[PDB]
Amino acid sequence: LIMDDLVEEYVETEEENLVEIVESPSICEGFVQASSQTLVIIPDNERITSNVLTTFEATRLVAVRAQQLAINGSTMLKKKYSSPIDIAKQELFNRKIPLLVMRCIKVTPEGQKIVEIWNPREMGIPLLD
Amino acid sequence: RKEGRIRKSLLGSQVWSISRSTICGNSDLHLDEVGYPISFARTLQVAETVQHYNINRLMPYFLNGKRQYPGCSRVY
Amino acid sequence: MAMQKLFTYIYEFIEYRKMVLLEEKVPYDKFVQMVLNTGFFRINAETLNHGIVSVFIFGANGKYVHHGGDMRTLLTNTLNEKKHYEELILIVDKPVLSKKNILDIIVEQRAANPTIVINIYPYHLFCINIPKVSAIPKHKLITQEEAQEFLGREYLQPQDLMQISASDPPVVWLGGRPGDFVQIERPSETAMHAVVIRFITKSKI
Amino acid sequence: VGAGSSGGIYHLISRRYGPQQALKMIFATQQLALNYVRNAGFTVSTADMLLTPEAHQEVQEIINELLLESEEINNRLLHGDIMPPIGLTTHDFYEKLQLNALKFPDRILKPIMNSINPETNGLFQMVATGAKGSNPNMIHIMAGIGQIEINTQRIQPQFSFGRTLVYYPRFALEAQAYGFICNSYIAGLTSPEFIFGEMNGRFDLINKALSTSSTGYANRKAIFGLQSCIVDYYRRVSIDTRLVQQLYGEDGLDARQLETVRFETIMLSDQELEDKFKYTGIQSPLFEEEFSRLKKDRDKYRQIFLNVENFNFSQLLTDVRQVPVNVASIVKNILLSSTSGVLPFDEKSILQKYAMVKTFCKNLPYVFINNIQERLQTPIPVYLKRAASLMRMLIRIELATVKTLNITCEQMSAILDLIRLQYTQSLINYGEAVGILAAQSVSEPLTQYMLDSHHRSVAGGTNKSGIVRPQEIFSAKPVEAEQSSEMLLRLKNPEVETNKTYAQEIANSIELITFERLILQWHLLYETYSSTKKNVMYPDFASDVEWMTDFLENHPLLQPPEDIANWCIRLELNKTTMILKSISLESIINSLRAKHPNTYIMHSVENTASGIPIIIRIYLRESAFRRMATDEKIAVNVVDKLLNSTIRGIPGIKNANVVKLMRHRVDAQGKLVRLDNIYAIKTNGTNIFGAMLDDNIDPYTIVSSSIGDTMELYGIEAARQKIISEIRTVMGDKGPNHRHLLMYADLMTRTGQV
Amino acid sequence: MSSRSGNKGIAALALPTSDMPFTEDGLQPDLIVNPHSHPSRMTNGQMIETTVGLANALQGVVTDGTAFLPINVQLLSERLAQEGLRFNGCQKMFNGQTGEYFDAAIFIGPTYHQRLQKFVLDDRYAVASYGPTDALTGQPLDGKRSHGGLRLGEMEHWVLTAQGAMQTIIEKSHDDSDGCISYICRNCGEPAIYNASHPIYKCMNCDVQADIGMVDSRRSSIVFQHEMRAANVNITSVLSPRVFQPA
Amino acid sequence: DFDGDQMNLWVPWSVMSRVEAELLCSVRNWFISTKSSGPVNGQVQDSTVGSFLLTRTNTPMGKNVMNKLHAMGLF
Amino acid sequence: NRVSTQSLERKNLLNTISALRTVNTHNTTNASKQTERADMMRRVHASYPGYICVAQSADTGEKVGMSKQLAITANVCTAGEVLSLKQRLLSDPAIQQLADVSNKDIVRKGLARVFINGEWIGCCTNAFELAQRYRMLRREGKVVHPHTTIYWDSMVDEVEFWLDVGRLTRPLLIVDNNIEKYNQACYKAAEARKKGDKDWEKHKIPFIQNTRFTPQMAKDILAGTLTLEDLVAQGICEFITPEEAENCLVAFSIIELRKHKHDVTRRFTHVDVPQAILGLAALVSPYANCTQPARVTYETNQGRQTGGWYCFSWPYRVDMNRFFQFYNEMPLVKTIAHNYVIPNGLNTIVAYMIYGGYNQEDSVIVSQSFIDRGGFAGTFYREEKVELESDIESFG
Amino acid sequence: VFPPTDRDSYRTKRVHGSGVSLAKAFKAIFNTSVIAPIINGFKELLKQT
Amino acid sequence: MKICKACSSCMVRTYVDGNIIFRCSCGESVQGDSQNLLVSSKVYHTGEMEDKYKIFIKNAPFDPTNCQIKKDCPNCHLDYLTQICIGSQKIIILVCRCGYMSNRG
Ligand SMILES: [Mg+2]
Ligand SMILES: [Zn+2]
Ligand SMILES: [Zn+2]
Ligand SMILES: [Zn+2]
Repeated sequence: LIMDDLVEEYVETEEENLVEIVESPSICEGFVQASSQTLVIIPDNERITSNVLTTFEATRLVAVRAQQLAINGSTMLKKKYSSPIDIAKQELFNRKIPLLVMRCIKVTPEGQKIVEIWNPREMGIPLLD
Repeated sequence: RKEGRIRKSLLGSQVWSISRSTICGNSDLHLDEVGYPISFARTLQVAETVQHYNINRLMPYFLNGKRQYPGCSRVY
Repeated sequence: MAMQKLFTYIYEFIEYRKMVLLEEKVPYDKFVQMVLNTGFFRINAETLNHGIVSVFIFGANGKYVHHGGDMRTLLTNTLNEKKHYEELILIVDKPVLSKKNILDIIVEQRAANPTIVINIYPYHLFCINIPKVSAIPKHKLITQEEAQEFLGREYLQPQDLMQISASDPPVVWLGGRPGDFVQIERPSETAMHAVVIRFITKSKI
Repeated sequence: VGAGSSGGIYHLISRRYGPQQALKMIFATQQLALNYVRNAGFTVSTADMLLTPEAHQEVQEIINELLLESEEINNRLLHGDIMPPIGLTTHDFYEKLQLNALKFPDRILKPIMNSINPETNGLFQMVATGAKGSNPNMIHIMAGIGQIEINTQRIQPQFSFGRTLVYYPRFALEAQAYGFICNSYIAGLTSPEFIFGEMNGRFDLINKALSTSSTGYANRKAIFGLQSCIVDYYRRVSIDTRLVQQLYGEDGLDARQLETVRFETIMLSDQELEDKFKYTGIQSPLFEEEFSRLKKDRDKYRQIFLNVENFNFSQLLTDVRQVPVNVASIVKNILLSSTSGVLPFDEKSILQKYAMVKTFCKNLPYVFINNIQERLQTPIPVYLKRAASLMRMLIRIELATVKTLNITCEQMSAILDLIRLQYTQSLINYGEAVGILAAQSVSEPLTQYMLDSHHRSVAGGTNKSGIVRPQEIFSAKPVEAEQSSEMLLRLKNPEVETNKTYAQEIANSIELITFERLILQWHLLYETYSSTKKNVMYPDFASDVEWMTDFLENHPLLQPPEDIANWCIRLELNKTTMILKSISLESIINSLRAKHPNTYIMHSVENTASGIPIIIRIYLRESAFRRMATDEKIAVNVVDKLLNSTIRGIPGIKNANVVKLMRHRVDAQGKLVRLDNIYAIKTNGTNIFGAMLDDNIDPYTIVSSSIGDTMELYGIEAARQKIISEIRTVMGDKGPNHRHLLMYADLMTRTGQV
Repeated sequence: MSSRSGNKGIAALALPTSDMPFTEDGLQPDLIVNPHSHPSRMTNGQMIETTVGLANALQGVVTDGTAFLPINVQLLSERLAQEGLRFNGCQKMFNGQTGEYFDAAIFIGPTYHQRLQKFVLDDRYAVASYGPTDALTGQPLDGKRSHGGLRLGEMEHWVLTAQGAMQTIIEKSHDDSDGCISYICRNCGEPAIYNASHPIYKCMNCDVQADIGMVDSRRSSIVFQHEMRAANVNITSVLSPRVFQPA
Repeated sequence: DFDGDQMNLWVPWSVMSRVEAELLCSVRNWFISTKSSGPVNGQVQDSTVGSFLLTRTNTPMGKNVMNKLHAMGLF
Repeated sequence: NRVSTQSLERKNLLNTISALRTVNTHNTTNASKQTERADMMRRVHASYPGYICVAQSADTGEKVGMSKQLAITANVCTAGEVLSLKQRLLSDPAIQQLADVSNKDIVRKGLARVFINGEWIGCCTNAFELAQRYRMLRREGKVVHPHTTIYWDSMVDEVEFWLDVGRLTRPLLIVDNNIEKYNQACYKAAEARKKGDKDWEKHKIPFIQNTRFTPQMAKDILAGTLTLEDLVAQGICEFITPEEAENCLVAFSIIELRKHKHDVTRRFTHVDVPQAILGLAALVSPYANCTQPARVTYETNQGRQTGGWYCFSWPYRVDMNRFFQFYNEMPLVKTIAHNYVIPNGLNTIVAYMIYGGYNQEDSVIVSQSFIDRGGFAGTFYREEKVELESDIESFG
Repeated sequence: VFPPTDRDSYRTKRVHGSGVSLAKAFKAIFNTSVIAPIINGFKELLKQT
Repeated sequence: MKICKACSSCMVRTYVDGNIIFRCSCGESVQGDSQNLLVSSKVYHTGEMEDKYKIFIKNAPFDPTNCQIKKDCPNCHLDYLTQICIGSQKIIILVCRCGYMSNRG
């Protein structure tokens, strides 16, 4: 009985050189749950990130708005359009998009999330064309 | 290994709604345009939701169905 | 030969460290003869803090680089002298580093005296004016408060920065202790020179 | 109009009107060209590649001249006239001479162009216009294939001992036996020419298949090492939260938004800079300060990029840089569209235009932060003030007062607002996976490295074949694992550095000469020495006492010790090697006794007549055989440690050649001239520490190809710069942008170790 | 299609006999080969075969063009000339679409061409949004033969990541692949049981203090974590903490 | 090239993917090479020589000129 | 498993014949590791010419150079009558057996070790003369079989006789000369010079080397009266193995032999026919010496994939993925390969022109009329075979 | 004094087709699937009788 | 090489103490005087061009595949000689079937 089509064999050859008494409490250790964070919004005069939307952020805004226009139907465009993509794009260009860009720069160990909330209607818009 | 769970199923995937074919030259297409055979265009579909702003536009697609192109065969 | 280069660039190093020599500079012949017979040459310098720095230049085939008992004796006799002892510098040949016994000696003596700093360096770290090398960009230590304000603007912990070893030649010539910040003016082929700040870690060996 | 042509018309259209207009103009011009050939017509014919009988009679004459030179080399070999250079064997030199003899001269194009009507020749037009093909393809098709080179050497005799093929005799000296193809493709190769061509043809097919697989392993390793590098909201590059780069490219710019412009003030002398850039229309201190700031920018550019020249092998200074904005074009466009002509002299406007340009340069780093902090004039970080230093230079050069005289104040504000807009559009985006971009942009040129590997040598000391060098950089192999280590030593003093004769002798002095190459035979004997009272010696070497007695009285200072062991090594010297490299008998003995103090030395006298061997007998002491193994195992080990003893030179330096450099230097008048009369030593093998010890070699400008030795000797920062240089040398001229090399180096060196 | 000199070519045009270019004598091609295929590939054998075939068709002969047989391109061109054609094989050719003669004489002649057995109809494949799926990983089966699949491997993901894509990666890797939805207790970090139709909301780790969160995932990832857990290494997902703006 | 190469093609259907595809991943963004900072595309083969033939001064017939009808036909 | 297998893909009869003429090294367990070895075993070796097709190889991937093809005239020998040759060698007075000479005699008398099929039996005083005499005997062909391999290793002075199976051999036309008469004339001229004769050049005859093949035997071969068996019997040609090939100096063509007909410095033992160095599929390419060799390899790959009459018994077969092309044509410029395999393809009028830019990057513009008329048209066949699992299943 | 054997020279290589390869495979298979059946059958026969 | 006169076995060297005394496994000793003191030796660029190619040179005039040149043989006055190239030194040797050897080799 020639079987053939063997499952081979697999070999790993390397080493991972990853460079007060105590007992078992259940509350001092463990706690897989992470502490709830508090949102610190950096004041509008202390924001040091770009006031021009990146192509990534502008694309994300347009995509989110287009999806929400696919589920909803409300908009502020005087010129009506037949596609949610067009409506969202013109909403971004006309500076009437109902979305905010939150840029997170910190995770403080005290459970503090420091963010900069940027208004796309006041921001510069990249090429996108 | 390459055929393992991580490299084959996690770091990559088999996907739906994808087509493969031989490429060929068409000097009458723009650099940002691709020639898609109608057999593949009727196979792959684009999901357009029905709203007030597009219901007029999507009606010719809905009325054609499988019978004529452009058409559609699926409604959620 | 190597020892002449040490004999010039160790006083280059002392002058760069803003230290004043505590002894009259002996000539080269007496230097080499003393390193041959005694096995070491002790150079004393004082910083603006008025701490004491001692530099030891061991011979290539001396006693203190083969047997650890004499090394212990030298360290013990030195550290209970009436000196401030900001830092002690030991210069040995490169293969002397790879011999584990003297490393054990220096580790245990570092443990014995925690307030002072003892470091061992190979010869090549003092056989050239290290800051003046073309390949080495300009390094300088920044004070704690200016580094802290830079971190506060950047919202960074000191451990988030790029790391530099305290045994790095430019850092050694700067005398940067672990946990301090060194600013580097690297020449750049993209932006025509840039500035980074690195974090000094524990010195290798 | 070609694809990939930097500075071409489509690249310029993209810069001014966006990449979408560039694509449209590519298609519009493509249809314009194709429709023209729809009436003009284009073709290639068998007669397009056919030489005239007169030209074919001249192609043969050229080839016979090559084969005549090859036979002239052979006739030297027959009479023993081939004297190889020091360091090369005769066979290595003979092969090197032959490969130079069978090189097609530039005149081989004369018969081809005599037989070609360039206005109508389809094959020539495709090659000459860059549509497809190159000059070798035209020469191969029409003139002759020439020498077939496999790994920069001729066809090796693999058929048998001394035979390359069954069609050629053993030890054949004709160039045809070793791959020299005389026919052209259109003439038709013969049976052995086709076999040699198939050896080259298959060897190219093998390299392709290796290239796909070899780069696949490197690409995946490079991706995973670098993928976690992501640009954060400060435009730094950080793994999670640990910094890898203070700013993405050290300028924070996307590689797709870079333009190559020329900095005009780099090469100008002090007087010529004053002529072109000093403004004298207004007698104000605002313009003497402006010129000094313009000269200060030039001095900083020179100092930095002369330094880059100093720690690299052949990285010349250039006045062309990649900048986000081409300020010259913006000025050119505004001046073209300006309704006004040569503006009337208005002192207020000229001073005010200077004020807004000076203010624009002062506020330039704020494009990295935002307009809000720019309005509040908050402090700028030091690294952000450096990122704009290069762009500030170009603005102060292009917008100099002597250049914007005809630009009105209103247009000046429009120009400045245009620069800020184009600078903001060029900044890298937050959240871009720039580590993956570097991995993709460095991996692709490695594929061509394998195809080009057939053009690189394989022999040791220069093992740059295939992936050997790229693995050494990327896998951080130590100094001992380097198979292509090199150093570049600059002779101390600049005036003596210009002399070739002084260069060649210092190269020999620093080369490592050990005992083994000074000896042609040595013998280990089981005998001791108790002066001339006991004797007992080996029979053949018993005659040595005729000079040992001479040594005993000529050197009474060091008599045989009281602990001579019953062992001895007798060594003879190759006087010709001593004559060749100028090691005297005095230097050998002095260095041995200083290095070996458990051995005792006897030697003959070197001034003897020709043919008389110089004899060195070493005698072991009891300390050797007292300080597991038998005595003869120790004695055999004594032979090796004596044979490998360093007599002269820096350890680890195998060879030391003399190479001419190209270095820029500043004159007394301030001009930056490129010199070709500078000589320096390029050595096989690396020892930075030894070269620093050497006083005839400048210690500050030492350059090594070893990342490991650079790291140990210089530090993490020179190691980081070494990684960029080492990849760049591997990458080639077509290699990627410089910011992709920074991404590799900053990742590897982010922890303080490579 | 391919020539005997080794010049592969994918046919992309079907011109009618009126749109084909033709010579003064009415001869028109079957294939139109780009002249740029020659100079870099150096397939001179095809051109020489074209010349000899041009001479052969008029003489009604079939010549032996075996390799290494003596060949003189000059004499074959002179044979062409003696046959009534030009020294080169070129002819006065007219554009079939517009009737305008080309300025240059076009090299047209018989070349032996081979149809390689790589049919586009076999190679082309298109799949819809649904079909056979792998029982284990929940992904589409592999390839055309299984009536579903086609793979976006590691390199496609790397390229999309380099483009900063996402969303497209989300769509292709989750919506058009084994995209499932996973539940984690957020209190123990272990997978939990949630169902809205049947009102079950529980985890077996800490039951009464369960805080099931909804985590987007892939069935391949869940299978991978189950395989790891079966290997007796426990996997706990911390889950992102909730953020609350100050009152 | 067109020697038998096969390339995958999938049409986005999700609105988020479709918005993304045209705004971010359009080929106009890859005209300039990220690797080399230069353009990727241009004229190749049939047009590189076609641009030379169109723009050269003298044809073998004479000066490289065309009448109005054939100048119009180029467009 | 040392059985080199391959599924019979009937793309065309050329593919089948090439498959049955394929030599595979077939990497076993402990295969090629990352070294120079994976490159060298794929390179064209200097011993390949005449036995292994220098051109034929896979042009893609791992199989490049892995699979080799027999040349057009190469043949694989079977095991010969080893016993008869061994007995003749033992009965030879010039060979001293092992039992008669010791190792001290071997080195002190300079005896040359004689081997047959690797079995060291006997020793000889003159290895060269022994090998030449037995080569002459093989040329006579009555006592020594023509397929025996007589190899003389002049580096160690050993004469090896090989008769085992698996020896690739090809017939090579023997070249004879007058070196004996030339040497006699040279010695006579030397005697005249020594005696001081003024016209010593009348005593030097020219060197003449030539094969015995004559155009009349070419006509006889084409007429069918003369075969290779007769050519070997008549001493015109002989079979040469890669072992013996190192003892042969071969003129690559009759042109090279004719050029050096009076060159005493080039004394060829055999004369080659240049078409012998190529395989069957490589010879399909016309004027392949003018083409770049890599393109010839590409043709070897593409010739075996070409559509055509894949099997003359196709209507009786139920095969999968088999394409039968209706119309086939002999090339106008045919090669020798088409004497043995039917041609696959058509003589297509092709124009090398720029036409609308639809043929860039090795694309082809095809006349739709040529397609409609039957150009490269045919039938593609697929099978659907299903089987009943047990009595529980049936067709209906 | 002598170089190693050329791993790719065809003088030291043989080509084995059909007859030889099938001979080796057949001897192994005949052993396993003929001798061992007979061997075990005879062992059991001696057990029974 | 020392072989036991009784056991015909290889004897160790055993340098004890001031002399060389060979010893067999059978316990016999034979000692050694003068010419036994050569423990080890190495001669550079020797053992090449004499012993490696002697047979090849001897057989070269009889090898059909060896390259030949037009040069008079001093001994037998044959118009052709056999040309031989050996070594990385590329030493050219002309040999003839009459035994003439060019005194080189
Ligand atoms: Mg392709
Ligand atoms: Zn739970
Ligand atoms: Zn014994
Ligand atoms: Zn002679």
